[PDB]
Amino acid sequence: ALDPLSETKCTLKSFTVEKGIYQTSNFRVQPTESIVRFPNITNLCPFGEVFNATRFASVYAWNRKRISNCVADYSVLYNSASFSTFKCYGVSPTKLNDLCFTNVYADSFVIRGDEVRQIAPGQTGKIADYNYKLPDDFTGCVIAWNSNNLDSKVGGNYNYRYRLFRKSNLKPFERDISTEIYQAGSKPCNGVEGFNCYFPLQSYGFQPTNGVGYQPYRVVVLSFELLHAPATVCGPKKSTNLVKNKCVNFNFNGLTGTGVLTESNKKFLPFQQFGRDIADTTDAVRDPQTLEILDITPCSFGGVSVITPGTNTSNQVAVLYQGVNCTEVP
Amino acid sequence: VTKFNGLTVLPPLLTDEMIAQY
Amino acid sequence: QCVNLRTRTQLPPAYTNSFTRGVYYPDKVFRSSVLHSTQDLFLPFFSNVTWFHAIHKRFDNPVLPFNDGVYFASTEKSNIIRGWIFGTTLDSKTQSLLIVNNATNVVIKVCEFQFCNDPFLGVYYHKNNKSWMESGVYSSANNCTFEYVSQPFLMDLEGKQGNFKNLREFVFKNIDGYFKIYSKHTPINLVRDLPQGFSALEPLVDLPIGINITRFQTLLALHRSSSGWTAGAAAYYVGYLQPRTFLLKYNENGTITDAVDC
Repeated sequence: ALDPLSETKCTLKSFTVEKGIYQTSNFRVQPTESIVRFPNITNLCPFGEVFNATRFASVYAWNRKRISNCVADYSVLYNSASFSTFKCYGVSPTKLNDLCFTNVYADSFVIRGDEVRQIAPGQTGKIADYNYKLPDDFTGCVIAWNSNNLDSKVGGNYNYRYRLFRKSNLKPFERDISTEIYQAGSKPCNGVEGFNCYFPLQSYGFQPTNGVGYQPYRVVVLSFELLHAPATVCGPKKSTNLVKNKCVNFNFNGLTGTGVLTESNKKFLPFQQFGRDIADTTDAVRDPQTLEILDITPCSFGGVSVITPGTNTSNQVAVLYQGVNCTEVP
Repeated sequence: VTKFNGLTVLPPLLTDEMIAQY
Repeated sequence: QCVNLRTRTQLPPAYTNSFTRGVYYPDKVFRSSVLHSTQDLFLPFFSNVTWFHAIHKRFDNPVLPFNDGVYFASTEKSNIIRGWIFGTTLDSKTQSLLIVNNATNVVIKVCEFQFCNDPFLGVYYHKNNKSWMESGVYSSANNCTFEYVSQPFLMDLEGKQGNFKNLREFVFKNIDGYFKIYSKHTPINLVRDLPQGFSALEPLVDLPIGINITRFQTLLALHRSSSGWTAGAAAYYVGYLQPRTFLLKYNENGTITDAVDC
């Protein structure tokens, strides 16, 4: 790796080189930058309807919003810095920003502050056993919010209730609004208060002077579904600027290559993205942001030849870069 | 009388001008 | 909504011939002065298509299978045929497709619609503010996922005369859970049922539905003033795709010029 004369000796495996021309290695211009191009991030998804909502409901009358065919922006949700608890299992939300799933569900309810442990699979008690439960394979990420100045009212917010009892253990993701009566013994209730029959519905005592276990806490569950249908919702991505006349790396939506980008005199149809040659090689690509086609030309490469006389006479050599322009050698 | 993946074409030693002189 | 129509007559399946039409762009790759071959679902050359014809007391709307793909050519002037519907058993037990247009947009809704026995697109409210607007093939819709809003179109409804000077070709294919729609509008001087020439089809609609399709149905426009509805004429052809092998010639601009069956 010191002399082109000595590089010839490492290929011929000898200490004496006679007169002639020899090929030693190859020349290749290394890429400098990496161009990442992608289409726009339009057709945004209405995430403010469940996160920045004004209206809400109880723990048993929770609504359901369908999220599909949109872009899932989770960057502002992870760095929100305006919410109480953000804990979830296994999959961290900092790498979920560049993934794609099938369906996304988001709920809306307000629970007590001391009942925050009940929204978990395998938990028993008041809310998980009588109102609403989650299955064991829940891989989503929950999110809560304190609403001491939003949903609180003086005197008491008796417009919303929460169940204290139920007949048996409910199936996960159940939307039960009805008002069945709990029976304990062999005495039937017959829809009226009697022996061994307790009223499950208990009204809320939401007050601005309430404790930590009696304050309204807006908690939203968020679940992720992987189905055999093809994925429709995805995360966002960021592109860079466009560099011309340089052998760089290509990162398009469905193409990856290496070469330079110059102006093309061709005409493309609006029902096609890129073009190809007769030997299945790409030569022209369209920018997904602005409607302009760019030619794909590979940067220069070629073999290296060493012209030298015999070593018994002198030691001066000549280096010939075959097919390479010497504006690009230094 | 009528590339990309590491293919190159080397030019001959004698051009068409020097063949016509012979 | 269970009784049949007053103008529901059946027709025996007469046949005709399709000379050269039924080719499209197989991919989104630009080519220039090449001769490329491909192996996809195409229409065979010099084959037959089921020629149907309705008048303004015959409601020619049969139920046909959708095993591989059906080529359409809805050549009409007063635009009686509105759109098409697909399904498996034509009930609410499974999901079904619905494509209709109402002179300001094309409407694509896939839900568990409860159709009639013989469904039809009913038009009412002919008192004021007409503008040839659409004003029911379904009764209910619940537990569904996808809905689409595409680029609008233009319409007219008044009666024309003479020969046919317009072509409206369509072909559908259900592979990889997707739905592809190809179309082409060309003027003609037609003294037959199908013209002669060569024109390519361009992709417009792409939906990632993921449904199975076995049968289909065709929707027409019917006025009145589930039986008392005045029907119109129809002229459409039904073909079938087969896994053939085709050649494709490109020009210097990038358009298909000729094709050769193998």
